[PDB]
Amino acid sequence: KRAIYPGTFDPITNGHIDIVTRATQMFDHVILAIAASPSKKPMFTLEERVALAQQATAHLGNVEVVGFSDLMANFARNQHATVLIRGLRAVADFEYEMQLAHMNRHLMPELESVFLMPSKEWSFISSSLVKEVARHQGDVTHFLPENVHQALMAKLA
Amino acid sequence: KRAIYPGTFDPITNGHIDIVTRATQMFDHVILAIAASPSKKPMFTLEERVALAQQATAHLGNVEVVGFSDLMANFARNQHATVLIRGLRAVADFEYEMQLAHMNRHLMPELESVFLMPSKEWSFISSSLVKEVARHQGDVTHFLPENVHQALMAKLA
Amino acid sequence: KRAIYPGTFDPITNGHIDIVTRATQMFDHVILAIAASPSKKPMFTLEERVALAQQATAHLGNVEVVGFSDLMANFARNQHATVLIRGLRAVADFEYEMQLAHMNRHLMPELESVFLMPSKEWSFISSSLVKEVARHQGDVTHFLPENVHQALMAKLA
Amino acid sequence: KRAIYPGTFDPITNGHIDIVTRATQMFDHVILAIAASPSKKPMFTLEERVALAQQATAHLGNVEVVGFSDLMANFARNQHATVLIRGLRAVADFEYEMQLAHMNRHLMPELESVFLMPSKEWSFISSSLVKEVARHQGDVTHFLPENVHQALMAKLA
Amino acid sequence: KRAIYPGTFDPITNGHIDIVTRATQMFDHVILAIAASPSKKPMFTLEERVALAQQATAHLGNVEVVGFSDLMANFARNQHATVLIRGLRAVADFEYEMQLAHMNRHLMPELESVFLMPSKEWSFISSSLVKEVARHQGDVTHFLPENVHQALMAKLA
Amino acid sequence: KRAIYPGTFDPITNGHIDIVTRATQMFDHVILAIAASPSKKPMFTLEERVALAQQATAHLGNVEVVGFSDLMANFARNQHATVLIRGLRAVADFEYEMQLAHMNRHLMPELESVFLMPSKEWSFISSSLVKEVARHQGDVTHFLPENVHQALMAKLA
Ligand SMILES: CC(C)(COP(=O)(O)OP(=O)(O)OC[C@H]1O[C@@H](n2cnc3c(N)ncnc32)[C@H](O)[C@@H]1O)[C@@H](O)C(=O)NCCC(=O)NCCS
Ligand SMILES: CC(C)(COP(=O)(O)OP(=O)(O)OC[C@H]1O[C@@H](n2cnc3c(N)ncnc32)[C@H](O)[C@@H]1O)[C@@H](O)C(=O)NCCC(=O)NCCS
Ligand SMILES: CC(C)(COP(=O)(O)OP(=O)(O)OC[C@H]1O[C@@H](n2cnc3c(N)ncnc32)[C@H](O)[C@@H]1O)[C@@H](O)C(=O)NCCC(=O)NCCS
Repeated sequence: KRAIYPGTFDPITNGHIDIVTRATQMFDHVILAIAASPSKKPMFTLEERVALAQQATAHLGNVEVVGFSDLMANFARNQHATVLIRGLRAVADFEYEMQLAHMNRHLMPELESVFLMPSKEWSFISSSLVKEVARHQGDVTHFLPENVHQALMAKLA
Repeated sequence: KRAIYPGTFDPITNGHIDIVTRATQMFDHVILAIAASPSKKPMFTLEERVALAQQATAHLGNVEVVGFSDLMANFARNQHATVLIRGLRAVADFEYEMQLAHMNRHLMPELESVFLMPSKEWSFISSSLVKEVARHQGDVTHFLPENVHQALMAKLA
Repeated sequence: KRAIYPGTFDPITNGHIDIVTRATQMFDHVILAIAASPSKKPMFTLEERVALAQQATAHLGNVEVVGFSDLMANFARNQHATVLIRGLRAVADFEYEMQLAHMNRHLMPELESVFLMPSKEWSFISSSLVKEVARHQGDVTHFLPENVHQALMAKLA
Repeated sequence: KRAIYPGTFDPITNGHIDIVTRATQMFDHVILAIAASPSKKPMFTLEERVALAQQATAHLGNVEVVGFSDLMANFARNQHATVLIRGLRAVADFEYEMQLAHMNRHLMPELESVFLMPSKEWSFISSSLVKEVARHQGDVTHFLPENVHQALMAKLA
Repeated sequence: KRAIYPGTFDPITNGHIDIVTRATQMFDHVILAIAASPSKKPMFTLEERVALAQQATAHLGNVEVVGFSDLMANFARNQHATVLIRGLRAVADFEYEMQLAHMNRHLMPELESVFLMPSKEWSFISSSLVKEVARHQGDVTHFLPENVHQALMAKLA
Repeated sequence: KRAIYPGTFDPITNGHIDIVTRATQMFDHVILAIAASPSKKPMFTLEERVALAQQATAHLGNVEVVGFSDLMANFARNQHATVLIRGLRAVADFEYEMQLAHMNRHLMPELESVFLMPSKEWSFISSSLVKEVARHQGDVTHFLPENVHQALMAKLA
């Protein structure tokens, strides 16, 4: 049973770690797939994002961090994933998640979307807000693995 | 890997069948658990709902239909389940499912909630709607397993 | 071109009047159809609701008030309607109206659902809210047709 | 500056306590007003709910617990309140609270509605959910004031 | 009775065809109005979009495809439209639709917003997602008229 | 009791005036804080926005208009504000408001988010839409203080 948990992870947060951890507890192998080139210039480069994610999940044995540049469904297919992990925060745009899951189902029906729920602690935080706050002199240490926190300070310095 | 898919299933619909089927694709064993739910004054007795669900899922070897009047979390623990399946049709489902999921996580943290999305075909039906239509002799054959439609026909005048 | 605007109208409010009025602007004939709705244990009997609606819409020559206990879709077909009018106040309405609209489309595909939006003035009222306020002697004259307010006054102590 | 925080509080929960506490931080006096709400067939009598709320808020010197069967707007005016406190957990709350707030503004324009947000810890609980869990002997000690949990234990078998 | 169904239609999809078809069944004349210059550079030029839309609706007699560059309300007014067609997918941002309808009502009250619902098949697809997927090597043939599919391949080649 | 009502106010609208007016009625001092440099180039400059806002609130004695460039929470802290005013329109993105309030609570817990509701008249209008319409030859006089209307015409001329 191979699951894929895709995203930009720019950068990976405690919320993402929460979700991938839950995924590793119900599925044999989990591929944390990092989108290479997003429509908008990411704060960290793919190599940086992969390194940070690898370090943050080093303790999770059945987790494999990989980068990809094609349509997520095309990558999932070549990787033989049959489960698609989506994290649903309390502040998630549910309508958008439905659009996405149905489009992904159209593209690869053999890939089943599965939604996991983070702990209440990370249920109201989005990576976008974390970055905006950090870029504007706010403390976001609480939302990030220590390794990511250190990399973020260097990036904004 | 044992998953539990609880609900009132009054009566079980093609939407429920869609969800439990997707559940069997990713988990070894799935327990379709029917709660007595006296507070909801169900149209069918627990025994009737269990019988209906059993016949509607007889073709699914990985599914086990059972009824329960206990706290769902205790029943799940006692059934050795570690995955809690829920279906999401839209926003309403999502909000209510989050409250329920967080309460269950508080009661049994090792029971991980997982939300699945039905096909577009069943994204707008519910037991309540089917019953209302049936109370007015409307044709609901399209939304229910053969045995369930028959039972509903009989149940009403 | 005959349209049907079904509901429980228990009792009819200025919000309902707003919607039916907009309906008459674009369709030749509009049937305001009041469902018996015993499952909702209406405050007013069907006969009372029809009488109230008739007087509240007497000034609208293109409106015809009628009561029905049949499946709404069959009543619409039997009334030769091809347009199904619904009012949308907000999200909640939208989600529920989609389930209802798709069920009706399954029952009668040639009955096309159309959603209209009320004025800002009536975007937050409902029969339920008006009744709750009235049960406590609150002034609801502003939200109801004169004849309806009188009837509500009488109905309560 | 007197604020009123009305509700059915059947029974009062840590979520309610969170909101009323935040209310006391910005307003001089806060009246926790418990409505009889017979239409909701409360589990506890008004007298029981008031007693429970009184003990659960005894440590809050700025809070005054009272019961009422009048129109909330008239009670607020008669209590000399000019601020109406409401708690928002999510979307559902927001939509319903807007209808209620606009009706109250129509009944008493000088009573200004104010919405507060609970901690993440209590963002997913409700009296209804706690009662359902308790009806099945589930552990709800974490979500209720000590005195309330005891009373709930007793109330049920 | 003249209705206007405005949008960017970049490019026109099966969902748009679904909606305009329903509009032609309840209104005498329907103007499929294509916005000339959108805030963001569209994939197809206005001439291309008009040609594609014309071909896709060639079978609908009471449909007129026209381009416009001014505020939609200004164009609707000069065109003497009294009905404004809006398609409401299950994944629509309802709040935004309300903002839009009320702004359009402020600008031209004689233009009544009417919301139609697409079939379940096209209820979860947005043009934006269709384009993104196509641009990223995904199959979107299913969502587009054959003429649009062919034009899209040439555009991305 | 010092409250802060932050935003871009580009430009200040009748809706903003509605909210700040309500805030001045329940709090001793209200700081209308105008964000200096927004992620996107604003229509009016900070000086212009401050001047317009000052003129529009000149009649409100306990209102102080000030500009700020740092993270809102950092400014609120240095200004010793303990109340954060947020206006909640009927078309507000509630999920986003929850994200924001929780992030602001993380950054400065001593600052309590308080949500106020505008009148029905301004409940469906966003500054973004007002600007878009104005820039595209639509009449938005109704939504703006006369001083802002005059400044807007000059800006677009
Ligand atoms: C009975 C329970 C599970 C609530 O059940 P519910 O009413 O949601 O069951 P229902 O038959 O309506 O639905 C079951 C599931 O199928 C989903 N579903 C229904 N129709 C569809 C459809 N057409 N497509 C996809 N999913 C669907 C629902 O969203 C839900 O996730 C709950 O009250 C419970 O756990 N009761 C036992 C007592 C207890 O322990 N209570 C405390 C719980 S915290
Ligand atoms: C009675 C029906 C139509 C449900 O009615 P409903 O409770 O929504 O009626 P109600 O009076 O509350 O509202 C009627 C319409 O007016 C709208 N409305 C109410 N207030 C407002 C307002 N203030 N502004 C705008 N619209 C409003 C509602 O959203 C609805 O669209 C439905 O149950 C039905 O069709 N019953 C007959 C049996 C049947 O065939 N059932 C199966 C249906 S699939
Ligand atoms: C009783 C009233 C206030 C409705 O009360 P309600 O059921 O919402 O009370 P309830 O105890 O459920 O909640 C009270 C408040 O606390 C909030 N709340 C509940 N749990 C939480 C939580 N965990 N976190 C944050 N807020 C919460 C609610 O959203 C609400 O704002 C209303 O019906 C009323 O005013 N009744 C009197 C008669 C009247 O005048 N009616 C007309 C009113 S317009």
